[PDB]
Amino acid sequence: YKLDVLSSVHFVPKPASTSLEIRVETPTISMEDAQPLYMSNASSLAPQEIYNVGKAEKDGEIRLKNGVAMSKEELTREDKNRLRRALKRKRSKA
Amino acid sequence: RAWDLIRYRNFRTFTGTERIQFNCLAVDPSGEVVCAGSLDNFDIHVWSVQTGQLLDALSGHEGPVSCLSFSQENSVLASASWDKTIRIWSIFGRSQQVEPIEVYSDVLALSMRPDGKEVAVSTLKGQISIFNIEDAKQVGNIDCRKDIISGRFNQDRFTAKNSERSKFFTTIHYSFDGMAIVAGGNNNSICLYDVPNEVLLKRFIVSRNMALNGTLEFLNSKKMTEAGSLDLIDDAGENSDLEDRIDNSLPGSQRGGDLSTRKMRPEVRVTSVQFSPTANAFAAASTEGLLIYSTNDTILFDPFDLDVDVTPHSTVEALREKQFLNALVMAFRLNEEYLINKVYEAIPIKEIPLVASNIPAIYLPRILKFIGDFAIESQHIEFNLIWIKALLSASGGYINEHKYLFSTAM
Amino acid sequence: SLLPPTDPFRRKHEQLLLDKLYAMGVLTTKSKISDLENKVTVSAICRRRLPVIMHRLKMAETIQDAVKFIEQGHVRVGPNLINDPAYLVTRNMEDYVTWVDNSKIKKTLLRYRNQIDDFDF
Amino acid sequence: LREKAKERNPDEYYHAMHSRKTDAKGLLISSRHGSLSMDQVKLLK
Amino acid sequence: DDQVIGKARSRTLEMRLNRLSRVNGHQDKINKLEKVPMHIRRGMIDKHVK
Amino acid sequence: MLRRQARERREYLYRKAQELQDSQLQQKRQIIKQALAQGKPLPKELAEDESLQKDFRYDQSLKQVDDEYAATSGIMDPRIIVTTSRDPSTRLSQFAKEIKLLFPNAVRLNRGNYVMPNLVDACKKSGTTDLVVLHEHRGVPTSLTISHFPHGPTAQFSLHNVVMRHDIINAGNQSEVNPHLIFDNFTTALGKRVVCILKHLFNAGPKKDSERVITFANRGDFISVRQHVYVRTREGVEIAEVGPRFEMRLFELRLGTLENKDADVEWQLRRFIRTANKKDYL
Amino acid sequence: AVPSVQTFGKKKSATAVAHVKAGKGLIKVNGSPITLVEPEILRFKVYEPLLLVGLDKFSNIDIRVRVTGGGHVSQVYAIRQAIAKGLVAYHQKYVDEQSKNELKKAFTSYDRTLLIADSRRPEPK
RNA sequence: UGACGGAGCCAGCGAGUCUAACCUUGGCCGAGAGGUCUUGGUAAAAACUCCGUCGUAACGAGGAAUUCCUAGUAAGCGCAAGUCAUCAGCUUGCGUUGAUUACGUCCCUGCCCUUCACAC
RNA sequence: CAUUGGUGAGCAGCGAAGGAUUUGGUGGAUUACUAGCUAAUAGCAAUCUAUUUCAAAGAAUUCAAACUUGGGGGAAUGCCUUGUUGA
Ligand SMILES: [Mg+2]
Ligand SMILES: [Mg+2]
Ligand SMILES: [Mg+2]
Repeated sequence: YKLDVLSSVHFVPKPASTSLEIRVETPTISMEDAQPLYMSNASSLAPQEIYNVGKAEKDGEIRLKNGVAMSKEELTREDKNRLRRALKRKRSKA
Repeated sequence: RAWDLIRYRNFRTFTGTERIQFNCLAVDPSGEVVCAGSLDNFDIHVWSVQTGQLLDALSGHEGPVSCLSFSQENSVLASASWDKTIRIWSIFGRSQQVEPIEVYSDVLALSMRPDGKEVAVSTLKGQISIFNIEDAKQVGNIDCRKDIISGRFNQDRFTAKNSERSKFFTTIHYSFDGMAIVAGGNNNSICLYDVPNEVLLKRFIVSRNMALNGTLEFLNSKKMTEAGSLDLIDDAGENSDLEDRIDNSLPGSQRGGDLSTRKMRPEVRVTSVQFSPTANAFAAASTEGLLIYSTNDTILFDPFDLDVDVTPHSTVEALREKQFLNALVMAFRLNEEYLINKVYEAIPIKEIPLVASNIPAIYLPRILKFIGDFAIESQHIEFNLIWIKALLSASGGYINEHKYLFSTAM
Repeated sequence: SLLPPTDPFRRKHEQLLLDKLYAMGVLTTKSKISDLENKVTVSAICRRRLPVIMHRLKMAETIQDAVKFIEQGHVRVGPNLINDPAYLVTRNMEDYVTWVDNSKIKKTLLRYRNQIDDFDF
Repeated sequence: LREKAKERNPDEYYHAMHSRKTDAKGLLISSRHGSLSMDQVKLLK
Repeated sequence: DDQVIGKARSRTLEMRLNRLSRVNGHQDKINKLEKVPMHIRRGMIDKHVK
Repeated sequence: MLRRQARERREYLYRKAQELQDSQLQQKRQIIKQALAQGKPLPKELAEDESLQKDFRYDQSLKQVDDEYAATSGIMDPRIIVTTSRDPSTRLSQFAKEIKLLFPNAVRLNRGNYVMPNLVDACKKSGTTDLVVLHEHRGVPTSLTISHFPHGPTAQFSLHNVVMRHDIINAGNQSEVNPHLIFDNFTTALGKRVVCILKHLFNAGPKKDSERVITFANRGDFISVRQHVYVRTREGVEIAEVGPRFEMRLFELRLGTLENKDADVEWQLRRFIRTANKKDYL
Repeated sequence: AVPSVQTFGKKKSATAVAHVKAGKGLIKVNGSPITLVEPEILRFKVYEPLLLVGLDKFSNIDIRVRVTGGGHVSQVYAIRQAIAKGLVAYHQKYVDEQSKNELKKAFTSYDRTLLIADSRRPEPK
C-alpha cells in the first residue's frame, strides 16, 4: 500500500492467481444497498446452477445433458453401440 | 471485469499475460469483443466475451494508447495515443486493415459519432478535430485553448495565464443527435461546443469553492507574505485531537491514495462527461461529485414559427371550437409546456388517430419528446399509450428514416 | 529470512518484493536477495525524485537547477504538468519526462540547433 | 562518437546554449578569437 | 533445518558458519567482540560471573 | 517507444556487466552451501569474510533458454518476415518463398527501396519477432541473416549446395503443419546458442502425430538443413525429402539488430589465424 | 526587432526552410523569385497556397525559402508545405487568431498535406 | 513515346601518409647497380524540363508451357562501397521518378482446425 | 551577394504649451458592504475600579490515560511489570 501510494499508483500489477468463491442463493434485492428502492428481483443463482441434468442415478438408465433419458432395455442394439461410441469420443477429449 | 446487473455477478474477468495496467476500455456493439488499452504497453489487448480468451494484441502505436471506441454501426475500432496519431482498425472481417491518421499533437480523448461516420479527438494543443472515418480526412477543427478557464494554485509560482498546466480537454462526448460536443478536463470549465458551426454554445464553471485548489485565476495578494502564501502554512498542530494532528502523508504521492496522503488541497477537475441517452442533460464527474446539468425546468420562451395570430388565448378558442389539430399546432408554435399539456389532455380519444396522422413532420420530434417526459411521471398510463400507438402507427416510417433526430425521444 | 530457506512462501514473497522495488527504480538489480537490507536506503529512494532524474537525463545542469525549473512550471510527465519536486518517477514513467510544449527552454533547445518550427509553438 | 550521437537526449538543456551558435549546415561555429563600437573605431583610425 | 524457524534458525546458522571458519581463518579476524564501553562490559562480566 | 527501447537496452547491458562481477560472488556462496552440507572447513578468504556470512542468511533461498528469448519462450508464437536484397533476381524471390513456407509464421515482404533502419523500425512497431534477409550471386543464394527483435542477436550464415524445390518437376505442394525439429551434434556453448536462435523461429507444441520434420544436422560447422515427410510403418519409418537442401555455416553473431553495424560482436570467424583449420567451433 | 517566424516543410529527402517576416510582399525561393521555380509544369503547385488564401494576405510580409535535398517533385512539395506553415505561423504570432483559423480551415479543406507532413512509413502485412 | 547539339537544374550513402596500367623507339650519365629524358601503339549523377535540326548470314520486342507479384509495391534511372563467410564474368548499399489492378470469396485447388450470467 | 549580427550618421511618415525607458513609496480592490471596548439581557467611549465583595453552584476507583517509536541485536546501571523479604 505505502509503495503504491508513493509511486502515484504507477506500479506493475501482481502476478495473476486463481481462487475459489462460494456463492449462496439469496434474493437479488438483499445484495443491493439499503434505500427505498430495488433494481433487480431475480435470484442470485441461475436455473442451471440450481439443477443440472447429469448422470443417471439408475445404472440401467442413460441420461444426457439435453434432458433425454433412455433405459438400456428399450434401446435397440444399434443404438447401444452408437451411444457407446459416442461415450468413447467424449472421454477421449477429456 | 464483466458485470451482470440482473444477478450482480462478475460473470467473467479478463487479464493480460504480461499483467499490464489498463486505463481505457471499449466494448463491441454486439457485446462479443472487448478491447482495452494501457499507458505502459503500447498495444491494444482484445478478448472474447463468451470465452475469455485473448483473441489478439493490436500493434502499431509508438506510444501509449490513451483511448478507444467502437463504431456503433460500422463496428470499426478507433484508437488514439500520445504517438500523435489515430488508427482505425477493421478487426472484424476476413482481412484486417489499419488506417493511421496523423495529428499535430498528443491525443487525450476521443468520441465516436452515433452514425459511426466521424470521430472527434481532443489534443494536447487544446484542439478538437473531427475526421471522416471512411475518407480519413479532416472535416472540422475547434479551437479551445482560449475558452478553457484554469486557476492558479496556491503552490504555483507562475501566473495562470502563462500556466500550461491544463489548457486541453481530457474527455469529450457527442450529443446523441450528433450536433454538439461536451468537453472537460483538469480545469474549472465544462465547455459545450456545436460541431457543424464550430462555436462555443456555452461554458460552465465546475466549482466556486475556494477549498479546491484550481478555482481562482487570481489569488489575493494579502495572503502572500515574506515567508510565502498564508494558505501553505500547515495548521494541523493547532488541532486539539491527536488524530487530526497526525500526518500520514507520503512525500511525493500525487494520486491514488487517501486525501490524508496527498498533503495538498484537492484540485478541481472533470474526469468524465456524458450526455443523457433519454433527456437533454449531461453529467460530469468531478472531485466534489457527479454534477448533472439538465434543461428540465424550461422557463425560457423559445418560440418556433410564431405569427401575430398565434396567442395563448387563440389556442383555447380553438379547443372550445373543437379544432384540435390547429389548437395542438399553435401550442407547439408557442412551445409552452402548460399549453401543450392543456391541449394534449383535451383531445378526446376518438380524435387521437385523426390528429396524430395530421401532425406536421416538423413538430413530430417535439410531441414525442413531450410524451416521453410527461408519461414517465404522469398517472394517465392508458391515455399516453393510446397517443404513442397512434403516433408510431401514423409516422413509424418517418422515424426510421431519421433515427438520430429521434434517438433521445424514442 | 527467518523462514526456512526452502519454504515456497519465503521465495515467492522475496521475489515479489524484489520485483516491485526494481520497477520503482529503488533497486538497481534483482539478482541478490541480500540487497533488500544492504542496498535499500533513503538515498536510493531520493535518487528517483524528479529533480534527480532530470539531472541524470541531462535536462538540467544541476539538481538545484532542475528544482527551479519544476517550480517554474517547465516540466511535464506525460500530459500532466508537475510543479512538485518530490515526485517519484518509476522506471516506466521515466520515458515520459519532458518539457512543456510552450516552454521557453524548448525554444532555446531548438533555436540553438536552428531547428525551431513556429507552427508547433 | 557515433554511440554518443545515437544516445543524445533531444531535451538536454545547458545554460551555455544561449552563447553558443550553430551554422546553417548544423555544425557548431567557433569564433577564431575569443565587433568594435564606433567610438573605438574613431580612435583606432 | 526446514522446520526450525525464528531466532533458532539465525542462531543456528551463525554457530555453524563460525565452526567451519575456525579451522582456516585467523583467530583475530574470525571472532570479534562487539564494541561496548568499559564500564558496561566489566559490569556485564561481573554479573555473569556471579 | 524510442526512449523506452533505448533505456531497456542500457538496463539490459548494465545487468550483464553486474552479473559478470556477481559470478565470483555466486561461486563463493556455492562453497558455503557445500561446506554446510558436507561439513568441510571453509577456505581462508571465506572464513574471514564476515559480510558474506551475514549476507548468506538472506541469499540462502536462491535457486536455460537465452535471456533475449526467455521472456516469450513457449508463450507467444514467433512472427517472422522474410525479405531479400534490393532488386532481387527471380530465383531469389522463389527461394525467399521457400524459406517462408519453411517457417509456419513467416510472411514474405518485397524489398524495393526499403531502407535498413526503416525496415527494422517498421518491423519493431508491428511486433515482428525475427527478420530474415537473403542474398544471392547470379541467382544462387549465398547468405542468410536472422535478426531477432527488439535487441538481437543477429546471426549471419553462408549457404552452400543450395537445391531449391523449384528445380524439382511435379514436386507438388508442401504441408504446412507445425513441424518437429531435430538438432543433431550441437555440443559447444556456441552450438547451443545457435540452436536457441534457430529453434525459436518455429511454433511451440507441435502435434505428436505431426507428419513434418525439419532437421538441422551439424557436420564440421556446416549445418545441413533438410525437410522430410514420414509415414510410420509396421516395421520402421519411411521418409521422403521435401526440400530445399542447403548447408549453412555461421560466420558472425552480433548482439544487436542487423541495422546496427556498431553492435558488439558475440562471435566471429577467424579464417587467417594459423590454427584455423584444426578446431570446429560449433 | 522585426517580427519573424521560421518553419520547415519536408518531403522524402527534400527539406525547405521558410522565413516569414513583416515586409512588402517579396516571395523568394533559393534567392530567386517564386515565379522562376522549376519544373514549370508543377509551378502552379507551389502557387497553390498563394492563390487559395489570396495574394492580399502576402502583401504585408516577405517570405524567403531555402530548399535542399531530394528531387524536383519532392522539393516542390517541401516548398509549398513550408510556405503554408510559415503563413499560418506568422498569422498566429503577429496577427489575430481568427485569421489563423480561417487559413488553417482553407488549407485543410483544399489539401491537408499543405500543413501536415505526408510520410509513407512502411507498414508490414 | 526517335537520333544529334546546346541550355537550366535536383540527391543520399562513402575519407587508413591511403587509390593503383602494359608493351616499345632512342639520347645522356654511371665501373656496375641503376638514374634521368625522349618516343609510338594498346587497354581504360542519371532521369527530368526548354530550345534548334533531320525525319518515321542474323535480326525488326520474342510461340507452347511455366514462374512471381498488392503501396512508396511493380517498373525505370543513376551514384557509391567491396567491410575475415560469398562476391568483381559480380555483390551489397544509397538516393531519384513512381503506377494499373484487387484489398472480396471459400465457387475451384491445396493446407489446417473442430465435432460464471443473459441470449442461442 | 546575403546578414532575421553590433555600433553609428541621416531622411520620408506620425506629430496640439514635448516624447521614450526604468524605478521607490502610499492608497483602493484581489470572497458578498449589519460600526469600537468591556467583567456584555447593559455600561463605557473623559470611563468606573471608594459596592466588585458575599451567597449559590461546582471534586467519576476514569483513583484510567505516549492511539505519537526508522531497521537488526542487546541493555551492566536505569525505567516498566510480576513475585518476594523485613517493618
Ligand atoms: Mg524492382
Ligand atoms: Mg540498378
Ligand atoms: Mg542484387
